[PDB]
Amino acid sequence: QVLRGTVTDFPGFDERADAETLRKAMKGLGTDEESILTLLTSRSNAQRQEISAAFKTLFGRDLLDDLKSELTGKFEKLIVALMKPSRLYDAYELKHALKGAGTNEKVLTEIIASRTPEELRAIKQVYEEEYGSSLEDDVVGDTSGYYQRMLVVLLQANRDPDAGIDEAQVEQDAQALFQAGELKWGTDEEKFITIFGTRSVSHLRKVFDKYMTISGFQIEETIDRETSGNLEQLLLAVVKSIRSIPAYLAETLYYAMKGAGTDDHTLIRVMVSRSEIDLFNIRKEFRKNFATSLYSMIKGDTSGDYKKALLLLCG
Repeated sequence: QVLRGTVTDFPGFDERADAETLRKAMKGLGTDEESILTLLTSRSNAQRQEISAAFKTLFGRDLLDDLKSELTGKFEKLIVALMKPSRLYDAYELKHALKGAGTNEKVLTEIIASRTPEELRAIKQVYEEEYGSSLEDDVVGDTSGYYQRMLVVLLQANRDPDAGIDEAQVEQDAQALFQAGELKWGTDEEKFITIFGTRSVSHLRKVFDKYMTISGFQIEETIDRETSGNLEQLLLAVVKSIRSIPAYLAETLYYAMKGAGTDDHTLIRVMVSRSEIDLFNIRKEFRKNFATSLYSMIKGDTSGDYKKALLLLCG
């Protein structure tokens, strides 16, 4: 439960040597995707900006625009995602997800339910400086129903602080979620949105335990994962994130590689955003709840330079 990633700062880092290497890998009608992914995955996101700054000082060109020119396919999407500054990454995926009626609710649910309060505050600020409107206004405008209000509650980042576990508030909270669960989460939705949204993590931990001592079900067992709307998919993600954020994103990666096709966008988004936060913890929860290494599944579900960089980011 000590959070650590798989990509740290490259020791003995030279911004100008790395910038010259990337230019050599691209100048002249030729290819060198190996030299690109070898250097990019081995450098921290902060170092990847220092190289991008030295690349412009040395040659007066935009490193990202040149990489976009020389690469294509899923390998291009992974490289440009590795290039986006970590401070701007989450706000960039949300802005690209709020696309009107074609909004990707999976991206909104994944980021908003799995990010800490201190991370959400930085996203909201960054969103307003890079883009015109605010994140909350863009969410309200492109979503509706109690799924909208559930996101707006979480976007406030005003969850109760972890305090002394009131054993008397636990039984009442667990009894309230039971009645709403027995009505398929369709009766007075405002009541449990406040509980899932504002109660502290340690409290809702013990509330979820008292759920299994009251009913025979776990909280997740009363919500189907496949036949599920936006709200119930958000309850599932908030519950799993309250239990363990590394374990939730681990199951997010697992189902991105099972289906008629591999969700390469979710695969890229989850591994890039968490590469320096908790990817090492995500890998261990993967080996636990799925009886296989994340390295094993990526190798068997991806091809080419796109796969080689993913494996290097994994470990």
